[PDB]
Amino acid sequence: NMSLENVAFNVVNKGHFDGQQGEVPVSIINNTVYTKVDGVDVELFENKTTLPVNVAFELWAKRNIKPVPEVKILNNLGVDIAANTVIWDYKRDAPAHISTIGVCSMTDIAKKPTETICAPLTVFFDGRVDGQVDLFRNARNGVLITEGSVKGLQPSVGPKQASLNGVTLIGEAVKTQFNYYKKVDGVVQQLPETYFTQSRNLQEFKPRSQMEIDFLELAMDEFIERYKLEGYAFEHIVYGDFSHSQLGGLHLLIGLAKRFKESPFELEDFIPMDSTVKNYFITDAQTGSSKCVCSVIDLLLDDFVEIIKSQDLSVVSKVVKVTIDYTEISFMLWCKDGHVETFYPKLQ
Amino acid sequence: NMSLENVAFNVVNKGHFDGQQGEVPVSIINNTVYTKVDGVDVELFENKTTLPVNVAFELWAKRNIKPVPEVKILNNLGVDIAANTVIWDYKRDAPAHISTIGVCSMTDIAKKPTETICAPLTVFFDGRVDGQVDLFRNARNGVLITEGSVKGLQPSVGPKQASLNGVTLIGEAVKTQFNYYKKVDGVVQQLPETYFTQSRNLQEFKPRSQMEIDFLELAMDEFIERYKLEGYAFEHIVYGDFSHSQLGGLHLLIGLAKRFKESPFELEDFIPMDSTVKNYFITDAQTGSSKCVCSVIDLLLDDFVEIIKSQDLSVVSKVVKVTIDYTEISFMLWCKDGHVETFYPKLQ
Amino acid sequence: NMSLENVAFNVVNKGHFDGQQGEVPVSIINNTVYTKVDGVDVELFENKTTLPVNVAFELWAKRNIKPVPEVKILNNLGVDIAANTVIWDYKRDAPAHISTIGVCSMTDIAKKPTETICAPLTVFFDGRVDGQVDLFRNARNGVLITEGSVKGLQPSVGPKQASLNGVTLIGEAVKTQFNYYKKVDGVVQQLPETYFTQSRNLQEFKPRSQMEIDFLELAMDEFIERYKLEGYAFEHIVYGDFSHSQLGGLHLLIGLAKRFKESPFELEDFIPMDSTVKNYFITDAQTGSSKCVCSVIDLLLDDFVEIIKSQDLSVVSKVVKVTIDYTEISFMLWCKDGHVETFYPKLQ
Amino acid sequence: NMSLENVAFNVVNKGHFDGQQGEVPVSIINNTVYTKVDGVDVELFENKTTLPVNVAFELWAKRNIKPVPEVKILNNLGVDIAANTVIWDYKRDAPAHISTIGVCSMTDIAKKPTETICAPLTVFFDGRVDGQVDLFRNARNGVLITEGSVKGLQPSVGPKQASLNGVTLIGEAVKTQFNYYKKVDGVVQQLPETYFTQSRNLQEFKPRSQMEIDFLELAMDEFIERYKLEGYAFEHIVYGDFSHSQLGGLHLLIGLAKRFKESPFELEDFIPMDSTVKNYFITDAQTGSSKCVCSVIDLLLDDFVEIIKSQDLSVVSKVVKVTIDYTEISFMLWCKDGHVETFYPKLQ
Amino acid sequence: NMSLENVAFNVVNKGHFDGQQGEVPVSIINNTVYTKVDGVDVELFENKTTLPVNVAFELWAKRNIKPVPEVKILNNLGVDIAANTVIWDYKRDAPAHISTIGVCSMTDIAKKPTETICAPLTVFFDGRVDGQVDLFRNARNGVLITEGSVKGLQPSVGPKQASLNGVTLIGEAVKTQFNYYKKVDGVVQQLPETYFTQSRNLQEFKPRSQMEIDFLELAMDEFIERYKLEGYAFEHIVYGDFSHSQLGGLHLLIGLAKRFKESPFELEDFIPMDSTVKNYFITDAQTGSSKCVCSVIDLLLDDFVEIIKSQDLSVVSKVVKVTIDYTEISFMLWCKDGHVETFYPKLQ
Ligand SMILES: O=c1ccn([C@@H]2O[C@H](COP(=O)(O)O)[C@@H](O)[C@H]2O)c(=O)[nH]1
Ligand SMILES: O=c1ccn([C@@H]2O[C@H](COP(=O)(O)O)[C@@H](O)[C@H]2O)c(=O)[nH]1
Ligand SMILES: O=c1ccn([C@@H]2O[C@H](COP(=O)(O)O)[C@@H](O)[C@H]2O)c(=O)[nH]1
Ligand SMILES: O=c1ccn([C@@H]2O[C@H](COP(=O)(O)O)[C@@H](O)[C@H]2O)c(=O)[nH]1
Ligand SMILES: O=c1ccn([C@@H]2O[C@H](COP(=O)(O)O)[C@@H](O)[C@H]2O)c(=O)[nH]1
Repeated sequence: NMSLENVAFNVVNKGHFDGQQGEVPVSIINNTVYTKVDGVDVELFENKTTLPVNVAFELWAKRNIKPVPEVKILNNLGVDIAANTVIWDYKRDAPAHISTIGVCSMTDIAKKPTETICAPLTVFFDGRVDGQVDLFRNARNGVLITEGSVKGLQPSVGPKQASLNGVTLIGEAVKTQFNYYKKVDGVVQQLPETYFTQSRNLQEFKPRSQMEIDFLELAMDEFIERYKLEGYAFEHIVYGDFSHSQLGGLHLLIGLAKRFKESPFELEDFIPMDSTVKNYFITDAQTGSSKCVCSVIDLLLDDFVEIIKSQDLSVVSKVVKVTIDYTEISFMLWCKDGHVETFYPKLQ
Repeated sequence: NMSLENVAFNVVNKGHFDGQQGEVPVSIINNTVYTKVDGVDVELFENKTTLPVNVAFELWAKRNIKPVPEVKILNNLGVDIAANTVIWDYKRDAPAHISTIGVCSMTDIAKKPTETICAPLTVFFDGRVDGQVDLFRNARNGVLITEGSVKGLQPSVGPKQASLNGVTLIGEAVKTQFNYYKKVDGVVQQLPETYFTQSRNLQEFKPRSQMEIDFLELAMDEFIERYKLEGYAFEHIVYGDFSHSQLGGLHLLIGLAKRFKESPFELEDFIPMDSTVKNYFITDAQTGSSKCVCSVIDLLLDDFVEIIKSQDLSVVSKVVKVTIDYTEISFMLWCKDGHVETFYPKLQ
Repeated sequence: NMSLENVAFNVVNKGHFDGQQGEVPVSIINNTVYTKVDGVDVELFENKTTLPVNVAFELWAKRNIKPVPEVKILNNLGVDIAANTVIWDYKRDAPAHISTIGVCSMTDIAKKPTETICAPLTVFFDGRVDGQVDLFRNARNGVLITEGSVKGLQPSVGPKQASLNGVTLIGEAVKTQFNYYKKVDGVVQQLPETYFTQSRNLQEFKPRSQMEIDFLELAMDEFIERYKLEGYAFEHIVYGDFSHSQLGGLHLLIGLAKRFKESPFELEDFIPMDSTVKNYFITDAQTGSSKCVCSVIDLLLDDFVEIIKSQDLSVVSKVVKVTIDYTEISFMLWCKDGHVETFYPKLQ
Repeated sequence: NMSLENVAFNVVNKGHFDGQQGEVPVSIINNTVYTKVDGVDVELFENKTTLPVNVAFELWAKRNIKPVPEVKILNNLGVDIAANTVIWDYKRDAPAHISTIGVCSMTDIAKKPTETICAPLTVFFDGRVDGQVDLFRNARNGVLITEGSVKGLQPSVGPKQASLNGVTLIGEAVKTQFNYYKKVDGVVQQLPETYFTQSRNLQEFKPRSQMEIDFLELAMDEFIERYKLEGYAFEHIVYGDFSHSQLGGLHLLIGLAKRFKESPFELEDFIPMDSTVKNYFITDAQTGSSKCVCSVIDLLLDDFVEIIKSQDLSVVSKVVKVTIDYTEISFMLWCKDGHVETFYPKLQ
Repeated sequence: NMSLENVAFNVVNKGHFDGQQGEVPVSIINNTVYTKVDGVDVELFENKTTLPVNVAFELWAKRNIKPVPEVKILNNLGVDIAANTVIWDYKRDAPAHISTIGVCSMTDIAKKPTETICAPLTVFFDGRVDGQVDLFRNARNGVLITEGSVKGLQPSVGPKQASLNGVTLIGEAVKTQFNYYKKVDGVVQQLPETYFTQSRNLQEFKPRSQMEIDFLELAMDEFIERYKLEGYAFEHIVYGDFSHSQLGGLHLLIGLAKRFKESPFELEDFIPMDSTVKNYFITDAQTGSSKCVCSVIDLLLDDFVEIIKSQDLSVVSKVVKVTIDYTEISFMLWCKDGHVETFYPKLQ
């Protein structure tokens, strides 16, 4: 007895779809789902997706409510579709994937990932669910996460954090650290050695190393002195330069965090999705310095220092590829006379 | 178990709601309901009501598919709601009544007409359905139709025609002639003597008496002579006067029918609902004669002749009351020197 | 360079997309596309699909404007997608296929049908377009039409009619008769022997054999006598029985055509798509006889006579399979004492 | 001269409907009302209700702007409709009641509450308005609030707080403490002895007793020691248990307030309306502990202590009914060996 | 190659329209623009204007991204339209002006401001753009801003602050202080001597003089003593009176700022646009004091003191006109016995 009214019954009574029997009366108006409570309509769901309102509602109700990989990781690994779950993209307020497998009769392309239609697609498999490791072994294309070893398969250790109901966190009551595995055209594929972004935000930014603690606490000249960063242009890249009409540098989230605590600024997120590199149209409220495309990455400051200090500074300009969140991020490196002028990640 | 997808299943497989088990995939977009058939969306219902699309869809699917009284009759008798059915108003493409009894969870005010909330409402009961005659005997306010006698109740003979799936017809394979009964505050009413409108349309107008055959076949002066109608202004009232910029008369549907077969004209139906008197903004294509409010009634011509020949003609102008379709219709009667000048029904 | 404004320019100047350079100003509102002509907005396209309005507009403008197979034929042959064209489904006012190849950036899954993603799909190829016969020879799954012989392939002769801009016709100035070929998993199929429906309509029904001329001209008993059809229940199946509240029979379009020219009736097309068998909720205006699901097929009368005269009549009821428009249509055959009682196609 | 343009004139000039004469030009687009100011459109109202945009606008403009009972109190007392005012529900951004009396021609069921249609409805009456106490005495069903005694009527003292323009507050410049009276089927009905919720929110939470001050200030073990709460499971019920994947307890708002000041968490309000018990899908950001249905009530901590300490702890599990905000709230009581395991309110 | 897809390419790649070549696929659904990124739709723009979605998107993408005059200044100077730019109104989330010149083919009334259609309109010209000073000299009606002197033209020094991407700021890395010039019917027009509002907001309010520092820091009686404000009713006008049900005074933003830091309140901005005087429906959360129309102006406190101390206090009531932001603001002045009772700006 699968139906719109049953999905709404579960939302009202269990907070999400829980397979319980029951029905409530529902009204659909434009892109919103309502239910009647004691004679009046109460909004249950406002559709912000490009799917029909009643379909989006069901996929949202059926969203995965355990820690799952952040969407940027799944995108970077080429995931097209999930096996028997919905990965909800809270940055876009929409399903991470257009089609489903065994979830919803309007969006399903199959009931099980073993069906031939799924073979060309990179299917996401969750080893925490019974049977899905074995489905991955039979799939032609897929990405698998597990909490432990899988016999014979060589793992890649994933990021420490995961997404739980749209909250990115490092789990203490739950496990958010997964092993990752990937298959392409029937062959298990070695995942590259990689850095991971830290998935923090401006307001609640917390340092995760003594170097980041020092960066937030010390003055610019003292931090650069203590960590021996002369000639690496941190004044520009990390602290940002607000003296000209065009804003200089400011490409590390921690540097935005330091500035924000002292002086507010505006960030227009003109491509609002989850991605390893984020691009903002930034306007500094105190000075009027601004920049249309300011690429910002949230690396651990120790990792960025490691990355920049390993570069050859003898070329005027080159593109440097660094593996981050399993993808190749291009950095622009500008040097003059053996010193860095700038070093910044580019719009993906 | 009631459900949007089950309603759609019945529409696709049975043509309407038939209580069958099953489900089909449904999409709701732009006030329209779609179902997926072999990978593509097929429109099942476009909402033209002021109700939510999924609610209107369910009421439409649950519409009564037997011959039922035309909505104008039910309105004239003061019907507020129907017992355990939906009277679909095909002139408005919407339910004839705002609420339901035992039909739909979003619109129901009760499951049975015996509930207290129904006592003050005038409930429509259908004697063809088992138990409904006795429900009428117990109800405080109600209208009852039957096909035959009811013990201890005097009937009022209704019109010959009824509505079947939006087609108004005099039934030959099905009975469309009902007895009518009405109760107000527990008291059986004596319904008034009444004429009935004939519910015909322009393009397929069919005469229903020898006088109407003669009207369509004969020239104007031949007809007026044969039925001795000199001095009743039929030339104006029934045939129409297209000689001046304002169109004179033309208040009987048969007169429009006669003109239409020879010469086309435009009728703007600016209040599009079912009613005993209809008002049109008429523009005559041949002459350019037009009129903003032309009230038009489809009485059998013999009945209209009886009415106008039964009036006193000694006063310049007065209001004449005629019970038609059980309601009192006001006509304006204008006379000069003992003859009719015009006689027309008024917008109710 | 593809563009909304360039699509509109072609529609305004060429009647459809013709690859011409230019732009016009465009407004998008209420699922409708407008263009500005001398200071006022003129509607160019109203979206009736479940796609975004600007995407539906582009696919409509790029529709195939040569004679093409009717959508029911393509559906019956399992076609999923078209090579480098859009088959517009005029019954649904929408694209016949969800995805495209080399047509439109929002809906394309590939630029050429040789890409790997197309291998499992049944691709429609048009031998009138240069190169497409050879694309079919290399494709894994496909349907091919041609106007003449293809070296080394046995053809299946298709119907006489095809669809040109939504008009189904037997071409006189253009060829509408195609050879058909089909491949499944790289293997050329032998297409089955099949009847074809005639794709006619009620108001303009034209007989296509002497038997059909006789059916329309002669009275019922004269016709049944002349073609010796006693005992095949044509009175019920083809002519229809309007004597009871439920309408009996009336399963052949020619029988509806004959009734319609004498007496009007209403057909509610409750699944409005192109299909070999059509299902209507029918209400006869003269009698009030009606039926919720009346399955109707337009076979040449001679073909229907051959089919029913080729059945064993010794069992009360059974399912009869008839290949029509390349698909297996199930008919219900009911018999009594060695004669037909009824014989009707089922909702597919 | 009541009209859309006059309602907008009052909104623009007086901040709400004030019965002033005048008109401004208005544009309606989708669900939004605009007015022209110096050549450009300015948004006056965005419709979030299920009513037509222009109707919702008028009811909003006509909202009651004096302190009124919170909607949860009116709901708990069975109020269906208000006499000659609109109680705006700021939690739902919509009218608290679907119909009106003497407010708006699209929603009125009557002009005065004495009309027979209002007799079955529980009408809300405001003794601050001239004549409404006497209307309550004549009403068959109703709820009355006053600021002082009504002769012969036995009062119930209401909550200290009321809602003023969506701000819940205990009035100092205005009176927010009302006497309550209720009638059912013509008979005055004794309102039950009741606790009241405190209607506070997480961010601005202020303690209202020394015990609440101590709870916010002291550590868990010290507070439980000082107020002798051993064996009543406050560690679970009030402080919450974040050590397992499922979040334990956390059912009092003050406990959420204490946690929030130290560590943020996410509350999905999946039924967003005013109610005595609120239910949240909660995710703790620090630990990853979460729970789909966490029922939360804002009682004065002294009241909850009084409630739980009066319970019999000798049964493994029972349902305990407590009157709160005039309604029966069900609590689940789990005990083991004479101590509380948990005690929590259930989803209404 | 100007098109919807090209506008979207620029937004995605450059943060705004930058005249770059390229295209991305775009979906329009209701009032929102999406683009496809790696198989899924990402929202680029939600239309809150009364223009068609695709037009509003292009004007937004083409918005001026240098410091520009606040919209209230342009409105006060009678500006109808801008020369070859779009002034985006971030308070209304819409273009400041309905038509354009050389921006967008759907909204342009001309390509250049020299065209005859522009002569009756007050065109905004930006002396920072090559050629626009000379266009102003040739225009019949216009407003010009420059950073420096224009030969022979007598300047008006504008406000210190300007709007950069919706951020109002006094520029340090950029110039926000302009000279202003205006022409009416071909004649340069002397701009009046004027005060300027300070364009601050409640949360981030920063004092801009020692008097404002003292007002925020000192107690009411001490501030009034130090600055000799006895008899000017500052207790009412600036500090506000919260003792009665109607809120008294509170007409200077700095006084709202002082109250807000101590006790929160609600401001309903019922005409949400940029204007020299703002009007709020205010509800004080601590007391319940409220007022439907509370007019609030953000003058430097020193300027307001200068204004009020120059008034003649010998009349019971008069209207006082003060030039502010180049417009005449009407103040109500009430006096009794040579002292101010109140002095407040009126709804523009
Ligand atoms: O993808 C990009 C392109 C540019 N920039 C910023 O914009 C500046 C100027 O870019 P360009 O004009 O040299 O391309 C760069 O130095 C850098 O700060 C980014 O952050 N990301
Ligand atoms: O309800 C109305 C009012 C007017 N008329 C037509 O309009 C003419 C002029 O009406 P009046 O302008 O004299 O009211 C009438 O003679 C009659 O033909 C109607 O048909 N119905
Ligand atoms: O798919 C169907 C089912 C039924 N019928 C019509 O409805 C009658 C009654 O069907 P049933 O109620 O016996 O299934 C049949 O004899 C036939 O005329 C159809 O045309 N198509
Ligand atoms: O209406 C409900 C149901 C459950 N719970 C919480 O969920 C836990 C587990 O519920 P159940 O799985 O025992 O029903 C309860 O102990 C309680 O913390 C609520 O807060 N409210
Ligand atoms: O445009 C207006 C009108 C009134 N008021 C406030 O409302 C009070 C009462 O206004 P009235 O009822 O005297 O018009 C005024 O003293 C003033 O505080 C304003 O702020 N702005």
